[PDB]
Amino acid sequence: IHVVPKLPNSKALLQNGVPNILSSSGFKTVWFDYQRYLCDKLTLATAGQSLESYYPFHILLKTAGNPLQSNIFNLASSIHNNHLFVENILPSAVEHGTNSNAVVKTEPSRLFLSKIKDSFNGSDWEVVKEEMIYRAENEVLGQGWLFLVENNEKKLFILTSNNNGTPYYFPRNQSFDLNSAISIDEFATLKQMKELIGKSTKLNGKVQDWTMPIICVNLWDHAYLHDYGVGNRSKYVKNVLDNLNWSVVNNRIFSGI
Amino acid sequence: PNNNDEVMLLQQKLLYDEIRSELKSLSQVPEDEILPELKKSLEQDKLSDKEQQLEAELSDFFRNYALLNKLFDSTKPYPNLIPSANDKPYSSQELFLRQLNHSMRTAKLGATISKVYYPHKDIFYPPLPENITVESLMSAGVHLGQSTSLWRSSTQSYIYGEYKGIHIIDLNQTLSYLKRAAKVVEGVSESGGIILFLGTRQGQKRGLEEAAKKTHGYYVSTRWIPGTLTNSTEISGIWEKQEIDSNDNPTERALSPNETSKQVKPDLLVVLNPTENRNALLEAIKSRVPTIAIIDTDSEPSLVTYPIPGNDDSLRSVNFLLGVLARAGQRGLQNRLARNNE
Amino acid sequence: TLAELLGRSRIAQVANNHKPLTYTGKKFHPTHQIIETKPSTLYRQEWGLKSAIPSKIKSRYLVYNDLDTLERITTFEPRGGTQWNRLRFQEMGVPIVSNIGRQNPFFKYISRPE
Amino acid sequence: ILNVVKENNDNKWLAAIGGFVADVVFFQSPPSSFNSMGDFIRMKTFLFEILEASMEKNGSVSMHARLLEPQ
Amino acid sequence: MKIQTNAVNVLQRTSAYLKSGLLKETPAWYNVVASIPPSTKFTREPRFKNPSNGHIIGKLVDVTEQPHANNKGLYKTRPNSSDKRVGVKRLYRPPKLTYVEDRLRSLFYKQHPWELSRPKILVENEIGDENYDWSHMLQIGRPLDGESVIQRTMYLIKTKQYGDMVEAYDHARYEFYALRMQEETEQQVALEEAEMFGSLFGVSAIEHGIQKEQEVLDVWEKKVVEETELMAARTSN
Amino acid sequence: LPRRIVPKLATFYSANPNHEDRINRLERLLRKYIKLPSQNNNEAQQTKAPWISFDEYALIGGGTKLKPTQYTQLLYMLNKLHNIDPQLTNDEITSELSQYYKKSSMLSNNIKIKTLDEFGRSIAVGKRKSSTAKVFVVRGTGEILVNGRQLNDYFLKMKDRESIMYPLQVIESVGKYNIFATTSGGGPTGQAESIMHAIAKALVVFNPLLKSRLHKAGVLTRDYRHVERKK
Amino acid sequence: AISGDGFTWLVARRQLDKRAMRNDMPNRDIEYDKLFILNTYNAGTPFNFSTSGVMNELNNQYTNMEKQRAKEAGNLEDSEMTAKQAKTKFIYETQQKGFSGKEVSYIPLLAIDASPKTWLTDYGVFGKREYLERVWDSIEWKIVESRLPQRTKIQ
Ligand SMILES: [Mg+2]
Repeated sequence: IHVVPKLPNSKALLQNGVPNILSSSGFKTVWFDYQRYLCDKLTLATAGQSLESYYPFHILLKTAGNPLQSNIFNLASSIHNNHLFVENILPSAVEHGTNSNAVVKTEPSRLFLSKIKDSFNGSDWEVVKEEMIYRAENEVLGQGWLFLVENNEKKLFILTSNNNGTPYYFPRNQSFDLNSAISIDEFATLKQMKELIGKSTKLNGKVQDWTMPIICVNLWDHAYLHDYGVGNRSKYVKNVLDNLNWSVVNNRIFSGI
Repeated sequence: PNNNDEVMLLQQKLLYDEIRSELKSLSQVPEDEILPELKKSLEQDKLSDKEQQLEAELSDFFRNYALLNKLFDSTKPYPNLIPSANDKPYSSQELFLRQLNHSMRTAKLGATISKVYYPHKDIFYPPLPENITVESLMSAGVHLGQSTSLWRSSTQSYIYGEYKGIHIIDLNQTLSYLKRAAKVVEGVSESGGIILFLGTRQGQKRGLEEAAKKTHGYYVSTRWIPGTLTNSTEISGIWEKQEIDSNDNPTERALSPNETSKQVKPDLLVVLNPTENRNALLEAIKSRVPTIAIIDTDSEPSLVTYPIPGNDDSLRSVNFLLGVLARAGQRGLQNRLARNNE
Repeated sequence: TLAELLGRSRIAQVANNHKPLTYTGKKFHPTHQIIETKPSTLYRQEWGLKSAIPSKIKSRYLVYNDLDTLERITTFEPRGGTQWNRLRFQEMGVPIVSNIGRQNPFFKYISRPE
Repeated sequence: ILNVVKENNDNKWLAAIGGFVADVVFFQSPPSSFNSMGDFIRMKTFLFEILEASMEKNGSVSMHARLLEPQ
Repeated sequence: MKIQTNAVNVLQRTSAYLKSGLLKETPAWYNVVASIPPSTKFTREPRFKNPSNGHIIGKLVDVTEQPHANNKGLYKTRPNSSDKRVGVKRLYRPPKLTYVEDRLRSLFYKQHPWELSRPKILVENEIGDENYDWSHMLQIGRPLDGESVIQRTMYLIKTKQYGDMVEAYDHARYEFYALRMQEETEQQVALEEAEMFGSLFGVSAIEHGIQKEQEVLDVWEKKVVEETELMAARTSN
Repeated sequence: LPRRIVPKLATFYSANPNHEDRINRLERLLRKYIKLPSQNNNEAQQTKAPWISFDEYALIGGGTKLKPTQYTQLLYMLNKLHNIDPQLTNDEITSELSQYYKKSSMLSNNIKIKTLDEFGRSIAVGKRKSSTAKVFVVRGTGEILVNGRQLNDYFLKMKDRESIMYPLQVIESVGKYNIFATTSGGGPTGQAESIMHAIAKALVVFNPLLKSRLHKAGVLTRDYRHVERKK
Repeated sequence: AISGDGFTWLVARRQLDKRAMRNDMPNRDIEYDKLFILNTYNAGTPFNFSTSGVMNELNNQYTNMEKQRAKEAGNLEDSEMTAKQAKTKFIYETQQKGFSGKEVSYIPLLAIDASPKTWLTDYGVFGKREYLERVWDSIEWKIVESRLPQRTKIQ
């Protein structure tokens, strides 16, 4: 059985929500209700099978290449992504429930701000945030996820997913919406991806991708509607990126010590 | 906040690589190119009061830590990683360490897993004998006996019934026998006796080794040499013995050859697969060594002092019963070491 | 009681089957329940049966008849290939239709004495 | 395609599609690879269209296909 | 094999060694075994009830308990030959455990042969943790399968909502069909929705089968050719 | 306080307690470091595997009890730990593996890099049957002298001349070197092939990358055959 | 089943795959062969006439562009790029053909919204099925019957 992880300072979260982003009701929808909804569905889908003993991140990797396990993949991807989002927007990862700590001033580290300049042609963090807000509004028509990811070449770049698209495995990033029209450049990207997946010799037709997320923003209606409303998702993404927990985001960047 | 501290080192580390790289560049250049021109400069130069300071400070600094020194004497993890340049992509080793970082923090985000059986935990987290239930025994498959066609009718009193062509062992009796056997292991462990764990079926070694480790006992997983107990001087006399205190620490006292040839008999023998270890069981009888064994429906109960009715064919059932006995021994060992402290 | 627990055990859930494990006639549907073991349990020859399956078996799927026999072996075949036939049918996305236009057997229809 | 000659007494050949044996109906003619390959016709993969799938009382599935040929 | 005596009497044989002086030092196990005596009866025990179905073992129905005529129309006035044979053996033979659920399980998989193709894991997690409310078929912790139907049928007959087992079984079967149809659609739609957002898959199930068949059909081609050449030469004889 | 005598090794009652204890120690390391990746230079076939001999391991692994299959099992685990990526290895693994390396490392090697002399000449000696040859190879234009005499004068058989040219033909450098060959003993065939062997050994100094091609052609192998007194 | 935004449509296939004088007779062209259910995701349309072939058309541009760059490089085609592109194109076409022709259109008759925007406010995270149950009990079948084309009684 997959159970909803306990979050630090949960009593505060159930009373005052997440300050500057979500209210108490908004946080109950995104985490206490939706995470319960996902875990229960995952348990029903995977109970009695070998996947029941694997954590959601491993399930999505195991099932990423199986077309008829997409339902399990979607549930595992959403569960992993949601706790990635709830973790970097959380007031404090440490449990100051008995310490009553009210001073958590976390700021981008030097390694993060050094990789931002290197990967964005000298753009500042503030400018990159504006690009992230723009990318979310123009690339995610409906539900999806906004990620700041790091690849095998030490370069930070922006990835957006539609519905439950994993950042780890490019064949399942779901960054192109094929319901609408696509340019010849987008079709070239899809065609090149298909060729890479066909070069793999494995009988499971799987490729190697070492991309890892650094920041996760939930763009689903379960996270913003109640507090922001239809059409105000760009005000929600702005608040999330301005009140990130950088103790968690800094730890996600590999330092090498 | 303190990143600069590491940055200060990395700066020196980079500088050191630069100095070494161009030290090797000058190792290729012929001496005829550098030496004569270098000497000529000195022939055209005059030492100054300051220059002379280093003329003798370096002579001693090099006659103290290079010539008149002792060449020998009578970030710790992964200290041999060769980091890649900040412009170059991650190396294979760095990607492995980058994945290990992800595995500790992120890889387990999203959900926790409850009420799922993990095979390794039977060996490393065995329950205490008092917390064992019929359900737990049944989950491990201890109730599944042999085919009714292979029944050894001397086990009749342990049988709960037959189902799907096999005899079902009565777990209520298994639990009572298991508790009695566990108390014996704890008693012998708390008394300082030698406990030997014998099992020669494939896959049992891991359980046998850990059981011996946590009870400070002994195990045999490969083959019981016929005569190990009755012919001990011809088989085990050559191997080394040691003296230990009440805390099981080696005293270090050298042993007289008289003390190193004497038979060292186990105080208790635990047998996972008695049907294939008749030799050991008979030697235990001859040597008056109490024995514990898992007795399946085709196994003779009277050949052992303390039988435990149960499936002996499944590694889960065997490791579950072995784990319980091993933890009972551990508690006896911990109670003996505690009474010595106080 | 132990008897109540046994009736609900996972081994009890598998219906008794003595059909030949090696059948050379016409096969129209699965005849044996596929048993699956997880990778961790396979590493320890644990399948939830009475005895350990021989380590030679590398598949994670088998079909069996008897937990134990007079020959002191399990009667099993290390194959689970009827599941791939069902999943390949699902991938073809062709619904099964009645050539006689009968009522759908999976719906509780109000039938009459026609 | 399993056989290089239609099922005897039947106007349809047999194909092996997805772990099931189906009855393949050809548009008009049989592709020339049949005569060429002969009894090794099963060594090659063709594209088929699944017309309908029925269930018989014996518990079998009656799958009808159509040998889509490049045109 | 004879009931052994020397394995359970190690304490008594050892005590004779110590009392006589043949053994100077008491063994470490000696005190432990003395406090925890071995069981040494090794007897066959009678049993008077089948634990599975509660059937009484060892009860003889006397002619006084059969006053009415039988199915043949005859009264029973004397014990029959079976009643006059001693039946002590039945007290000692391990009872055959039976369950009504076994009959339904065989029926379910006879009616739905392809349910067998859904892999089942026999390795238990913890039987003691199962907290199931069989008012509904779905349960957190276990898959939806044939056993879900059987347990639902038992709950219906246990709560007396239905009287006949067949009626309860049919009611449970339809609940099972509804849940199976909702899952068949969730998987089809999930695949369709993913492809519409740019999901790419290396090998499908159909493709996997084709590749495996090619590997076998290639070895078969070689052998056929080889054995169609030995025949030609051997037949030439 | 009370003291007792107990078996030293947990494997005391096994057939070979000493071997099983050592295997257990190595198995613990392979379990603790199961994740560490292995060398990708293993494909490059790194030439390093100096493990102690079966007889040397018998001093520490049970003596007579030691079985060949037990020694094979020790090597499969020593190599697996040794083949862990050097960057990602730790001290614990190396400490355990140190005890199993041949102690020949105590001393040093007896090979000094060969180099051209003051006049750019590579000097090598070759032997065939009872004949010996000392050749001087220098960069030139294909001039050859045998004992101060022209090649066609000293060696009358064209097959002997072709044998001398073969090593230069393998490296396609027949017109790139001048050879001054001096030979003594045996007959024409022994001397010609002794010169052949010596030229091949002298050509490796000019380009050590061509040694593998010379070895594959068979010109760097000393022919052992000699006249055998009938027995 | 729809996870995010989308619509479940009750459609009616148009039996006018001829394409000759198409959309010229509001009755002869408004004829439905069979009804179907179709799912659209995000801003997808249920018509299928204005968006079919899109991938095939873009696929043929990509191959031609790659084939023209190959000619500049000077390559001798390939062993299986002409047989793989051909198969990819042959399947793309055979999967979009109609019973007679390749003009398959659909007439929207009903549409149920799956977007969480519709049902999250009143029914909550766990009440999508409750929403869909009340939606079925809230459909005015008069409006749907009105949209229904006239049956194509070619039979
Ligand atoms: Mg047994």
